[PDB]
Amino acid sequence: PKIKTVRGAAKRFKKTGKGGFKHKHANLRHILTKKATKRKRHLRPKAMVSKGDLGLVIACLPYA
Amino acid sequence: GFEGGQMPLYRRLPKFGFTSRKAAITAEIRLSDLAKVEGGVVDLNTLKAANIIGIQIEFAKVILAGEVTTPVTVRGLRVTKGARAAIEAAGGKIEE
Amino acid sequence: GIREKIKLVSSAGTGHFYTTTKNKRTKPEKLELKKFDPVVRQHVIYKEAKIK
Amino acid sequence: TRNGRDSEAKRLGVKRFGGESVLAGSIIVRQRGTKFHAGANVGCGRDHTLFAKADGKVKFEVKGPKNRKFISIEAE
RNA sequence: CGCGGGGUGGAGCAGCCUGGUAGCUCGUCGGGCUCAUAACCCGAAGGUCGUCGGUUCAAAUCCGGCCCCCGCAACCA
RNA sequence: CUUUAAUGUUUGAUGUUCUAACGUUGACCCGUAAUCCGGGUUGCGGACAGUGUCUGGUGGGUAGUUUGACUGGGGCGGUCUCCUCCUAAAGAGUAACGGAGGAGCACGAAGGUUGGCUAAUCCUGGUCGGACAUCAGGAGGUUAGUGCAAUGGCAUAAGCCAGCUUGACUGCGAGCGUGACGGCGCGAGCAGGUGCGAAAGCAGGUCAUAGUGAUCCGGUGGUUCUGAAUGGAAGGGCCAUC
RNA sequence: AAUUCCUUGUCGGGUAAGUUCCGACCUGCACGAAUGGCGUAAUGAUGGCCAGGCUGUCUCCACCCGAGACUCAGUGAAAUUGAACUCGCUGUGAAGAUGCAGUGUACCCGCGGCAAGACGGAAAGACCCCGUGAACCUUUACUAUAGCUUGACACUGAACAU
RNA sequence: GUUUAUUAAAAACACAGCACUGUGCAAACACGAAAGUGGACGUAUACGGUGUGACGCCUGCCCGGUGCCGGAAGGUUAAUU
RNA sequence: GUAACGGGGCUAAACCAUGCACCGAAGCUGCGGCAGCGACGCUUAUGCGUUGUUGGGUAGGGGAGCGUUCUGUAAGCCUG
RNA sequence: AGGACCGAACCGACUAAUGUUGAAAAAUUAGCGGAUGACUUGUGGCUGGGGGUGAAAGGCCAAUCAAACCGGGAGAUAGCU
RNA sequence: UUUUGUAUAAUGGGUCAGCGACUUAUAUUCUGUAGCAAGGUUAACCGAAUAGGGGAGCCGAAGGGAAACCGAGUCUUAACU
RNA sequence: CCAUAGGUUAAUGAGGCGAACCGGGGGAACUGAAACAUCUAAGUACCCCGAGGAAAAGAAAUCAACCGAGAUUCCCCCAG
Ligand SMILES: [Mg+2]
Ligand SMILES: [Mg+2]
Ligand SMILES: [Mg+2]
Ligand SMILES: [Mg+2]
Ligand SMILES: [Mg+2]
Ligand SMILES: [Mg+2]
Ligand SMILES: [Mg+2]
Ligand SMILES: [Mg+2]
Ligand SMILES: [Mg+2]
Ligand SMILES: [Mg+2]
Ligand SMILES: [Mg+2]
Ligand SMILES: [Mg+2]
Ligand SMILES: [Mg+2]
Ligand SMILES: [Mg+2]
Ligand SMILES: [Mg+2]
Ligand SMILES: [Mg+2]
Ligand SMILES: [Mg+2]
Ligand SMILES: [Mg+2]
Ligand SMILES: [Mg+2]
Ligand SMILES: [Mg+2]
Ligand SMILES: [Mg+2]
Ligand SMILES: [Mg+2]
Ligand SMILES: [Mg+2]
Ligand SMILES: [Mg+2]
Ligand SMILES: [Mg+2]
Ligand SMILES: [Mg+2]
Ligand SMILES: [Mg+2]
Ligand SMILES: [Mg+2]
Ligand SMILES: [Mg+2]
Ligand SMILES: [Mg+2]
Ligand SMILES: [Mg+2]
Ligand SMILES: [Mg+2]
Ligand SMILES: [Mg+2]
Ligand SMILES: [Mg+2]
Ligand SMILES: [Mg+2]
Ligand SMILES: [Mg+2]
Ligand SMILES: [Mg+2]
Ligand SMILES: [Mg+2]
Ligand SMILES: [Mg+2]
Ligand SMILES: [Mg+2]
Ligand SMILES: [Mg+2]
Ligand SMILES: [Mg+2]
Ligand SMILES: [Mg+2]
Ligand SMILES: [Mg+2]
Ligand SMILES: [Mg+2]
Ligand SMILES: [Mg+2]
Ligand SMILES: [Mg+2]
Ligand SMILES: [Mg+2]
Ligand SMILES: [Mg+2]
Ligand SMILES: [Mg+2]
Ligand SMILES: [Mg+2]
Ligand SMILES: [Mg+2]
Ligand SMILES: [Mg+2]
Ligand SMILES: [Mg+2]
Ligand SMILES: [Mg+2]
Ligand SMILES: [Mg+2]
Ligand SMILES: [Mg+2]
Ligand SMILES: [Mg+2]
Ligand SMILES: [Mg+2]
Ligand SMILES: [Mg+2]
Ligand SMILES: [Mg+2]
Ligand SMILES: [Mg+2]
Ligand SMILES: [Mg+2]
Ligand SMILES: [Mg+2]
Ligand SMILES: [Mg+2]
Ligand SMILES: [Mg+2]
Ligand SMILES: [Mg+2]
Ligand SMILES: [Mg+2]
Ligand SMILES: [Mg+2]
Repeated sequence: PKIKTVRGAAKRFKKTGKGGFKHKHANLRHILTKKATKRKRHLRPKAMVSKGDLGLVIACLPYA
Repeated sequence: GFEGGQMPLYRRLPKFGFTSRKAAITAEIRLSDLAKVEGGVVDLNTLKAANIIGIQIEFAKVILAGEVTTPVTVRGLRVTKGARAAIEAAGGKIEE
Repeated sequence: GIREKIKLVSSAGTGHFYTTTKNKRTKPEKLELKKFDPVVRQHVIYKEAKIK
Repeated sequence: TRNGRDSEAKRLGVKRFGGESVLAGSIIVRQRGTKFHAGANVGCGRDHTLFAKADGKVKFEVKGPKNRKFISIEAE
């Protein structure tokens, strides 16, 4: 039968133009007042998945 | 996505966004595809007939990709600026 | 962690607020600071309010 | 025992050495105090991290009455 | 966080209970009295009546924010 | 409005009484050859009891589980995250139940800037006043200070005063450093808008390095982004935040 | 002391000599009054101790009688087994050697015996640890839950009061 | 007397006796989704449970804790409304 | 059980100093053979006159093969 | 008269040696306890698996018991060999 | 075989013969190879029919953004050197 | 009292067995989640009742989206 997508993974990752994956950064959820503005700002934009854990992501999302 | 007992990359990261239902019923049309239709007139229905867009498509966009040679009359469809220009050059017409 | 967190709200009328910490035992009086409201794009007065 | 603890290593020290051509913004030294002082075309960070403010070559030198190590950047 | 109830001489409790109003149990001192500690009386020191503002002639008594103590159920990643 | 009385009648509770549901493991009759069961007559009880649904309590009676790791075997004890030093072999890193110490904050000024200033300790003299307050002067030269551990810094002071203030700004960010990654860190400059200064300038928290917690699930505020026929809305998203 | 760790407590009795036993003392680590206290005749394949009788239990074994063992005839297993042309010693060695090194000794093959070694055979150690095993048991572990119990509504009605 | 059939026969269990406690009979309690059955064709001098364990002398103080029994003035408290 | 040179034995066959010999390995060389990997140049049957070098190997990765039963090729071919 | 005594059958099973690939998957010989009782035994019947039964040892429930046996879920799962 | 390491006195095998362990299905990804190529390919099904039809679909030729939306750009921001 | 319950006849039908498939009533656990309780396994195994050659379902108080489609079942898509 068809491979099932890891649905959590689907929620967290979007495949990009060159076949990478963007994700929202961790740590910008709560406990914010203590985090510096700068840090928060840096966390805001979506970022590419690293070369190391790309494989895992791919495994999770076969249909991507 | 099992990294030993460590919280795996997807569980580590926040979920984001939502899936739009309006996005599933939108379509993207290359200029190269305007030749494949018949009569030189481009409606949604005509596109469907041609088998370019798909049946469950309410909204369609014409994009500057490929090129159009024949004069073409685009009817009730969104056209990007470059694509519009290309159509004009070809000798076409765009009406809403 | 006796220092409670508070929310400085703009007098400009915008929903914008800064957040910060305040020791309420030593400083009972309300905190007023002229801070930059990014929505109005002006330096407006930000009075203290509860984090809620 | 009351002794098993020690903090994670901070990977300090000179990152770019004498004569080494760097891009502007490149960190030259991570340090605790001003063990090295910022000379010409080198900026000092908030944690006393020395970084290039211009592209060029790192130049360590001893300068001043207190005989302090100054890092300057010379343009190529 | 939501709701309810309280902060009253040194302590707890009445006076709030729809303003015109500091009493109760002790505690302390002094006097009388006893062999007397006591029992008992007389006399007195001791209260922004949680805090502040408002309605009003008049509030601890009505209300608003704020602070603290307690109770309440509630989920709590 | 505070406070009750009068005349007229709609849910509470608390009894009294009754009978017609219901109960009867009371008596007699019948099906019937029958201590079952049913029907009848009758007495007692009686809207209670008892059952169903919902509900609070109790509930090892029963069940499913659970009950960490490191560890010079295991248990017991200790430890688990973060910072400083040493171990660490002059780049970085580097282990042990190796040797020593700290943190789970604080501060609307202890932040920003402009202007000014320079410490410990000792000796001598000096009312109360003494080893030790406060005042002089000399020696002294940072042996002091750093809001707190340790290390590295610090007179251009990062140490100590005073004036005026919110840059403890919003959007960004070349380029680096450090991590397996999640991440964490440094950052000139650009746009907007601000403060201090005559001006050059400096200011995106604090001398630096601890002071912290991913995701999910929720809470509050903003935002026409979305809105299951359409208009709305709910819910969701995005930004802020708990 | 079925309880006393220290402890073979101390004193006495018993014995030539008594960590046991009996009697006391009390200094009860840590008895104690129906998870009974203290007595107690009788009973006990009950625990401990002492004495008489008796004895091969022993000093210290001897002989004899039978059943095996031994030889012949007939039948005829088993555990075990990588292969073996299967010595000693000293050393070495995955750290205890028939097998390696050095060395010594040893003609080939039975039978009766013995059991020191073959880390001999018999059971994938029962001890110990480990496994995000198992099971049962436990409780004021968590979550449930049968049962017991509370109320509301239902089956369930009528008057009359307070 | 009984017991670990097959390593434990005992000081273990049982025992008559004692005590507490529940139980008023459609009994308590038990087996039963229930009907019903046991208790018992018994009825408090009876039955169940618990402990103790012939007999003799006896059985002391503590109700703070955990249970259990009684109490309901207040506080708190579900479904319901 | 000698048992603390491996043994015999040794006054050197021990030790120190200098030298020249020789033995000594699957090291290096010699001759023959196979294979991989690169060059350069042929003029090809996509490999060849040649020329360097490499070829211990567990986990493991890559490449090329043998053989077995069965299907086609096969009512073919071998086989009393 | 007697859960009286001694002692055969009968019921047991304390010691012992033997046996331990046994004559026997618990026996033997020598001794041993009860032996009119809470005895023993035959035949038949009832109690069923989180269930029975248990003078209680977690005993026993067909040489199996801290949850029988047989089939099924089932090729459970096994970071282990 | 397992091991840092086994002649090991660590595991396993008395011997022989036969059997005895990386499979299959469906998805997905990369490599080779063949087809066609800005196109490629059909599925069920029709069709006695491995033909041919069938292009429903799928994948590809455009991305950016949470999304509306825009589009060789786009998101970010009031705006980007 | 009538009646009713009951009773005696008479007729017709039923009973049980049977592989799988089907509808309904009940309904696990191991297992996966690298523990485990929500969840998973799975409405699976199993138990029970009823039927037929098939069963079940079925002629919109159905979808859809302002255009329209036109009962059920079954297959491929939609789509992991
Ligand atoms: Mg958020
Ligand atoms: Mg963890
Ligand atoms: Mg189509
Ligand atoms: Mg009865
Ligand atoms: Mg349990
Ligand atoms: Mg452990
Ligand atoms: Mg240990
Ligand atoms: Mg170093
Ligand atoms: Mg070094
Ligand atoms: Mg200054
Ligand atoms: Mg300062
Ligand atoms: Mg400071
Ligand atoms: Mg500091
Ligand atoms: Mg979670
Ligand atoms: Mg709508
Ligand atoms: Mg004792
Ligand atoms: Mg003695
Ligand atoms: Mg004695
Ligand atoms: Mg006792
Ligand atoms: Mg007692
Ligand atoms: Mg006793
Ligand atoms: Mg007896
Ligand atoms: Mg044999
Ligand atoms: Mg040896
Ligand atoms: Mg022999
Ligand atoms: Mg032997
Ligand atoms: Mg022998
Ligand atoms: Mg052995
Ligand atoms: Mg084992
Ligand atoms: Mg018996
Ligand atoms: Mg017996
Ligand atoms: Mg036995
Ligand atoms: Mg015995
Ligand atoms: Mg007893
Ligand atoms: Mg008593
Ligand atoms: Mg009590
Ligand atoms: Mg009491
Ligand atoms: Mg009570
Ligand atoms: Mg000797
Ligand atoms: Mg050679
Ligand atoms: Mg060679
Ligand atoms: Mg050679
Ligand atoms: Mg090789
Ligand atoms: Mg070689
Ligand atoms: Mg007798
Ligand atoms: Mg007898
Ligand atoms: Mg006998
Ligand atoms: Mg069972
Ligand atoms: Mg036991
Ligand atoms: Mg048995
Ligand atoms: Mg079980
Ligand atoms: Mg299964
Ligand atoms: Mg198996
Ligand atoms: Mg093996
Ligand atoms: Mg080992
Ligand atoms: Mg070897
Ligand atoms: Mg071996
Ligand atoms: Mg051997
Ligand atoms: Mg082993
Ligand atoms: Mg074999
Ligand atoms: Mg073997
Ligand atoms: Mg594949
Ligand atoms: Mg391919
Ligand atoms: Mg039938
Ligand atoms: Mg489960
Ligand atoms: Mg389970
Ligand atoms: Mg599991
Ligand atoms: Mg039908
Ligand atoms: Mg219509």
